[PDB]
Amino acid sequence: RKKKVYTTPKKIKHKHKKVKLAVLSYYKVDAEGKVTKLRRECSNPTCGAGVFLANHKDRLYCGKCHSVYKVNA
Amino acid sequence: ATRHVLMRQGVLGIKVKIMRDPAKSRTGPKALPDAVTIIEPKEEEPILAPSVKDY
RNA sequence: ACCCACUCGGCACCUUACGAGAAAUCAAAGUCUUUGGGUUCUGGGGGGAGUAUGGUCGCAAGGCUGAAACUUAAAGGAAUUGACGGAAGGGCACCACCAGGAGUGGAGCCUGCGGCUUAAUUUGACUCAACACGGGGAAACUCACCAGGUCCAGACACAAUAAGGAUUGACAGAUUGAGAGCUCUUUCUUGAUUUUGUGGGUGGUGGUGCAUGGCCGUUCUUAGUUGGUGGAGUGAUUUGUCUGCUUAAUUGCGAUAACGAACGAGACCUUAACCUACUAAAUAGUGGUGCUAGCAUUUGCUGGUUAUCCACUUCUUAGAGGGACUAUCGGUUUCAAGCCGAUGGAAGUUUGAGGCAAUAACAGGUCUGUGAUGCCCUUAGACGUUCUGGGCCGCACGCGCGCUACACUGACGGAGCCAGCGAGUCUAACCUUGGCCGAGAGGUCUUGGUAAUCUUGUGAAACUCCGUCGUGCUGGGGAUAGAGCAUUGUAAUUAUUGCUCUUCAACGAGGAAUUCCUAGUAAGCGCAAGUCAUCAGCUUGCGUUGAUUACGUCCCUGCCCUUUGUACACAC
Repeated sequence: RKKKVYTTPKKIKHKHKKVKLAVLSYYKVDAEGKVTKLRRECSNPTCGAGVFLANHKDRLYCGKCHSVYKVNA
Repeated sequence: ATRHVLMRQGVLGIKVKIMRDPAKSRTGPKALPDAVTIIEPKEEEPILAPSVKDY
């Protein structure tokens, strides 16, 4: 009970948790106008039509549908 | 009955054996197998002559 | 010369304790803490050491006289209880022998050890009392080992961060064995459930079995063990608890400073034997037949049928019992306990076999059974847990338990007919009849059975009847290998297992040594249950066929009791 080498590199590299940035959900700034939309939500009715869904590149990933959501765009 | 008690230094085993009274058995044998009890006979008055009991 | 009674003086002896003594013992070792009859010599813990030195005697060997330095906590006496003895006397044991049987040790293989090897080949146990044992027949898990990867399941309470956000989880890319966001440029997401430091927990098949409980093995299958009150001794302690005889037995008969008891033995409790005696029973078996089969109708023999009848428990089952207590005779014995014969009896080696089983112990095994545990260690890239792979199976070699054999008291093929123990499917599929397919192993359909009703008369095997083989490692043996089929499993490759064909090795009865066993016992034979998804060459039982040789002994190995000796007591 004194043998430990750990030939692999130090693997304590726990994942990031969306480090504290500015206020999220950047809808728009409209002078006495309807707040227009950016990174618009997808077409699935399961979303509350106000949740800023992810869109990396020609694909959409849904946080609420954490396991099953894949569309070709 | 065996029991384990936990002290600061370890565990102590307690073993309690009770031999109860067979004359209290209320079930199964009422005495030990080797216990033989003799019934005392009742002495009777002699005769000294043949008599006939009258109806 | 003897025999009596004295007497004086000797060598002694027996008994007892007035006494004495540490006791052994002592008529002196008494008349000595109630200390004094006279007198000589000697000793002052153990060694060094009867040495050195001086003296003196002697031819010499040596004798007499005779230290110290230094060293040391005990040496020593007498007894007690044990243990031990190549001590004695009794009594015993096939874990001893005797006379034998079957064997093991020799071969191949299967398993467990050691060593070697390795990333790991996890580990405990090493004479009896470790090595087919941890119910340990490990493919994954088991698993504790090794190569790696996750996850926290770090409770609960103190400060920081902290809804202008504690911090959760992610498809797809890179990375990875890997559809593990494990992690990482990339964005989304639930929200106080957590994250970070702190105290403190938790888990641990991590250590200690020499810190423990319990349990188990062993001492030790033998018969032994202990109070009370009396007796003995200053005492430890002893007597009781024993000279003798008997029993398997501190079993009894008895003897007797012991009497009266307790545990162990026995008794006891299960199991196997007997019941034509009671209760019985379409979940077991019995008889004329209702019905229907064959040779056969003389007036029989051999079968099938639950709802077609009645009666029975001989046999089967179980409950209540009875039976055997050595019963009755003969012989023997302080003419007792008992033992030995013979006749009955199912049973006459406490009827056979078990279960249970003193005191006191062992630093025996086990912390890897336990959420049974004290202390120590680790505790978040943890020794937790889980996932994927391996290892526990590796092979120069040594050892133990075993399986198969070396053969015609046989091998092979065909034919016959036989048991007993036991198990079986519920939030999941067990034992599986029968029909059909297949050479075989196996595959398909449902009624059968949660069970004396169905597997299952478990139609087992050894075994008997005919054949083939013919003393040739041969048709003995079937190790080692090649090809294929199937089954179990998510997964079989360093072959799970079975089957078909082929391959056809040592082994020609085994050295020193050594094991078990006295009647349905050994041995042979197979069957069922255990662990079992699959795997028995292993165990726990069961039944089938069923020898030799003993009815003893203490020679070897031990055991119990007594006596004895001991410089032993961590006890030869």
